[PDB]
Amino acid sequence: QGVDPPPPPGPPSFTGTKLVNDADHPWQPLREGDIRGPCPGLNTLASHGYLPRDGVATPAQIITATQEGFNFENNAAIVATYLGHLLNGNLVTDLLSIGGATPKTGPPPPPPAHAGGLNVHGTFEGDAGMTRADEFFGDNHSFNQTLFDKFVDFSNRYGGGFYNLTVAGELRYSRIQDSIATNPEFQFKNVRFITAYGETVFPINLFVDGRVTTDRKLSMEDAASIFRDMRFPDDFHRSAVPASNEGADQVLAAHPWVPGGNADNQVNNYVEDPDSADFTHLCRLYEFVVGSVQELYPNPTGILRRNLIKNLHYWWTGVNVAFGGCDELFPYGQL
Ligand SMILES: *[C@@H]1O[C@H](CO)[C@@H](O[C@@H]2O[C@H](CO)[C@@H](O[C@@H]3O[C@H](CO[C@H]4O[C@H](CO[C@H]5O[C@H](CO)[C@@H](O)[C@H](O)[C@@H]5O)[C@@H](O)[C@H](O[C@H]5O[C@H](CO)[C@@H](O)[C@H](O)[C@@H]5O)[C@@H]4O)[C@@H](O)[C@H](O[C@H]4O[C@H](CO)[C@@H](O)[C@H](O)[C@@H]4O)[C@@H]3O)[C@H](O)[C@H]2NC(C)=O)[C@H](O)[C@H]1NC(C)=O
Ligand SMILES: *[C@@H]1O[C@H](CO)[C@@H](O[C@@H]2O[C@H](CO)[C@@H](O[C@@H]3O[C@H](CO[C@H]4O[C@H](CO)[C@@H](O)[C@H](O)[C@@H]4O)[C@@H](O)[C@H](O[C@H]4O[C@H](CO)[C@@H](O)[C@H](O)[C@@H]4O)[C@@H]3O)[C@H](O)[C@H]2NC(C)=O)[C@H](O)[C@H]1NC(C)=O
Ligand code: HEM
Ligand SMILES: CCCCCCCCCCCCCC
Ligand SMILES: [Mg+2]
Repeated sequence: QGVDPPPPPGPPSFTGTKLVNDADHPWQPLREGDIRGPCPGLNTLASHGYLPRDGVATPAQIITATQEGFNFENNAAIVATYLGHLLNGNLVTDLLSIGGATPKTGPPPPPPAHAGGLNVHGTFEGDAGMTRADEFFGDNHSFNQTLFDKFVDFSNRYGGGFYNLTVAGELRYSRIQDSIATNPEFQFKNVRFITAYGETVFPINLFVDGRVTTDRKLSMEDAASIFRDMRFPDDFHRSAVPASNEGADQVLAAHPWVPGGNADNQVNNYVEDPDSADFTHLCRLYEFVVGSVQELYPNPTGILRRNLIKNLHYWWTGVNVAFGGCDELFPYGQL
């Protein structure tokens, strides 16, 4: 049993704006067994049928869906998708849950690997999210109205009632402070440190209608529609160019910050980690993740070994471009 995993799709042929909330991709409510998780992007694509509506998909489906639905840039899609798949997907069946555990991903892999989906805390998903609560408080996937209220507040205080790059700079810092003060297990290093800055500009670059060319800013009605209800705005047109994390540099600049966490199970006790990846040391992220994959798969032998080798190579093709050159690692050798 098992699947032979194809290489990732390339960029879409057509890269302009278009109506994505169309007749063939209607919003529909969740059925029994349907899965949703911490990503509002993937959630919206599933609830409109760009992904399978049950929220379980192949890497290739996820990549084509983020491109068709949102014009997410090809390399960015590769980096995110195979990261999620290596850590949280089933490499043998080639299926990833965008939320929690489900029989739909197929017969479970050998522990410590889990294939328990994007909900799994610790190596990918982490703390100081915009509309999701830290895992320490008991739920890392659900929309949180109190946190959305803070999104609205900061938009009112810094963005004239809209979400824009200024708001993102301020909100990111403030959420870090919230977690320092209230979460003794707060971690903000490695994958999370990098992903946390990119996530704060995705709403600007990808959730703002593509026909808006100037003074791009997101309304709270549209924010609520996507973040809470998993629904495209009416007549939503995607970005007119492939995009991802443009502006993330500026968000960090507004309140410079260093990877680390609360030490010794205590609040207000943030200690820097000088070994973590950061924005001038991106290849460390690659090495760390390959490390984590070795911990999940200490001695694979069969179809599982084959599919690990392929998925690792696929990921590297994206990482190499995105991080400006990394030496490929071969922890399971060549095919
Ligand atoms: C996200 O969204 C938010 C919200 O919309 C958005 O915020 C806007 O940000 C821009 C900046 O990018 C703001 O525009 C700038 O505002 C600067 C501050 O203006 C104040 O001070 C001015 C300077 O006063 C001089 O003169 C007085 C004498 O009167 C003197 O005492 C002072 O010492 C000083 O020397 C002042 O003119 C201005 O007041 C005018 O405007 C207000 C309306 O806002 C009006 O009520 C007043 O009566 C008066 O007409 C104000 O109090 C300002 O310095 C800056 O100007 C520079 O650029 C212009 C060119 O655009 C040049 O002409 C000039 O030489 C300056 O170099 C500019 O106007 C804007 O106001 C924000 N809007 C809000 C609501 O906050 C973010 O940008 C968004 N983020 C992203 C990434 O898009
Ligand atoms: C949606 O998301 C929000 C935000 O994450 C959740 O609300 C948080 O819930 C946690 C857990 O109950 C709260 O944590 C506690 O906060 C105390 C500080 O509170 C004051 O200061 C903050 C920050 O300025 C204010 O927002 C707040 O109103 C108070 O004025 C801490 O002192 C507590 O620490 C104690 O427990 C920890 C853990 O055991 C120990 O390590 C400490 O030493 C100490 O004994 C604690 O951390 C947090 O304040 C809440 N925030 C907000 C904004 O309400 C919601 O629960 C969530 N909703 C759902 C349904 O999930
Ligand atoms: C390409 C595959 C994708 C994967 C695997 C993925 C995965 C994730 C994960 C795991 C999180 C949670 C992060 C955390 O708490 O640390 C997340 C959050 C997020 N994703 Fe995605 N994502 C993908 C694509 C997209 C796309 C295309 C968009 C935008 C259109 C998007 C927008 C977001 C936003 C805004 C958040 C933050 C939600 C919040 O903090 O409240 N993602 N994603
Ligand atoms: C947050 C939703 C998508 C996940 C982002 C994962 C990307 C990891 C690194 C991105 C590259 C940053 C510098 C080019
Ligand atoms: Mg989170």
